[PDB]
Amino acid sequence: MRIPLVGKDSIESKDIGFTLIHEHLRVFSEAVRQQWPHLYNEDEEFRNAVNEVKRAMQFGVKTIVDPTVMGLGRDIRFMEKVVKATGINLVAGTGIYIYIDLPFYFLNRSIDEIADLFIHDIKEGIQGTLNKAGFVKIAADEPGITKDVEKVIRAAAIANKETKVPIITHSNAHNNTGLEQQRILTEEGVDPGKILIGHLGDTDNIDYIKKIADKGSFIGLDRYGLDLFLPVDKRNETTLRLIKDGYSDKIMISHDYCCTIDVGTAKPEYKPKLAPRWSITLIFEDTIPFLKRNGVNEEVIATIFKENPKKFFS
Amino acid sequence: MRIPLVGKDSIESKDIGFTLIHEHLRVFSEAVRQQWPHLYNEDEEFRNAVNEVKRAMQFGVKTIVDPTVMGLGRDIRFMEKVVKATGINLVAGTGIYIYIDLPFYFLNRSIDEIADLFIHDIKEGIQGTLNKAGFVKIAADEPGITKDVEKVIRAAAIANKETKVPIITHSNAHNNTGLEQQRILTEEGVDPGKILIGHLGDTDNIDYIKKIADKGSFIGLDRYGLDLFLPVDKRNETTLRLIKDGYSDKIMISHDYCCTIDVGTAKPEYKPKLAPRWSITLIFEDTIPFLKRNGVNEEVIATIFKENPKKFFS
Ligand SMILES: [Co+2]
Ligand SMILES: [Co+2]
Ligand SMILES: [Fe+2]
Ligand SMILES: [Fe+2]
Repeated sequence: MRIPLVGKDSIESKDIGFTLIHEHLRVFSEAVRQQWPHLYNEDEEFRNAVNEVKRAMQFGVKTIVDPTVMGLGRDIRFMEKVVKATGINLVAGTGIYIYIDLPFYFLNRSIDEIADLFIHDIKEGIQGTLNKAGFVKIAADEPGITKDVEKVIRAAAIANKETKVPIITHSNAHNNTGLEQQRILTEEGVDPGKILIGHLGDTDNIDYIKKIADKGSFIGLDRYGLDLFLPVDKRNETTLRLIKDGYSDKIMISHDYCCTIDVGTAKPEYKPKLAPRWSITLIFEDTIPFLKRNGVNEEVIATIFKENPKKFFS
Repeated sequence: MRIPLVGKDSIESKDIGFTLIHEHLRVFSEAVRQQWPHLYNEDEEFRNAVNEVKRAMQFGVKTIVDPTVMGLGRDIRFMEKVVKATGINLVAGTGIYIYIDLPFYFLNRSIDEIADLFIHDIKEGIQGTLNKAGFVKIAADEPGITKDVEKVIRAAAIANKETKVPIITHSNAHNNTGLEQQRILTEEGVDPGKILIGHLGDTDNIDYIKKIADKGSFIGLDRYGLDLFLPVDKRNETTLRLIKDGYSDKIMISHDYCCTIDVGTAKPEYKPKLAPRWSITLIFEDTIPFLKRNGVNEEVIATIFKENPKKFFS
């Protein structure tokens, strides 16, 4: 009816339920896996993804939004297996994930051409399947808004205006990229309430986070567990403050957890260093209980994990 | 017994025959093709490659060296089908093709880890097959010698010293990257005579070219047909001058032709002006006939397309 699901019939937003807005079933570099497949283990990746999703469902997680796209190794078929194995509601997306330049393929390609790719995934289907994308993902990091990163941003705007699917972003909390993303998108006619500025939970700077929420976009406190960016307790302080300041209407919380990720930084011997208890359920284990014993009632929790996702997708 | 061939028993370097040292059966962005396969057509690509290679064999070509690696869309299985259909001697390689940064996978990974990937393709095989790489390909362009670009160059060095295979590079003829690639490789202990500094035919600055050759490396006048880099006539004038000054034993000539390329710059609309008569048989139609009628004997032609490739793979 509204929100497309992987390996399932579309559902109305009122059916989305308790959602984790930013989680990855699996992440890898398309090029390396294609060129050195001996580096990967399809079987193990599947076990880890199925196990995480099951544990999350045991906590009452009803729907999981996965922002894995070009550049992160999106694969609907793999996502489709995980769905059959768990019965989870999985929202797949489209888009391009880059930090500096686009693949050489886009050399001399218009912004419209890029947009046509997103729209294709949205209206036609993903990677040859009839599984449709329910949102579009774009990114920017340390390098800032480069010429190509902007191409992609604009392309997203075009897709959104044509399909009305929301936009989720990856940004660097310390260099105003998120703010710039929101600025460019809203200028292109994109409803701020259809944007989720991501990874804002990576900083203490409350003024900056409110600045973006005030503009009318959702704020992503979406890396709980990734201590290397910001410890759990400090994220909790921030999240609590935002809540006490009445910003639940714009808050979205998730882990950005990678059930499997090929990045050299995700090596086991580093897990303890700056990502000890990083998982897809840390939120039920630590964050929510912390907020509850700190005044935050159940209705605020529902707003964040149910209402917000619902508005975002309607 | 010396040079590995795709879908064939390795051959002595002495049996290499007339060789095109730099041609591409197919080129594409892994990430793009993987996320939007609807943009590509197997059949077309296969026919184009088969047709080109056949015409090339009708002109006396025995061996084609295809430097399509990671980033360029390497695919030995596609390469095998072509060999089975043409019977051509095809040399596949390993390496990485970047201008700026490495895929995220390499974040926090040593140069040694990268080298192990090349050594894997050379010793073990490519993409789960027993076809082995005969060389390593590296690149550098406008951005110059970035940190990740340099990490690849040093990785290639390690591979060479371990496996003995030669190194083909891609460079920018105007930014000095070619000479940089040479300095680093030699400093790492790589034999200059086992390096091919490519795309030097894009410039008519003979001084810079002679310098690279004086330092013992092969010079690649390998883009005949690509007028957008440098018209055929100016390339021919350079080639001829170099030969007159006695650089035949360092000169290697090719088209760098892509039987099919996904890049928007290679659109059939921009072909009449960026590369009018650009194919894998252009040198037989223009370059070679030009050199001959200009005082270049069969001996020198044989040195460039037969002796130099032989030496390079020894
Ligand atoms: Co992100
Ligand atoms: Co090249
Ligand atoms: Fe993410
Ligand atoms: Fe090339």
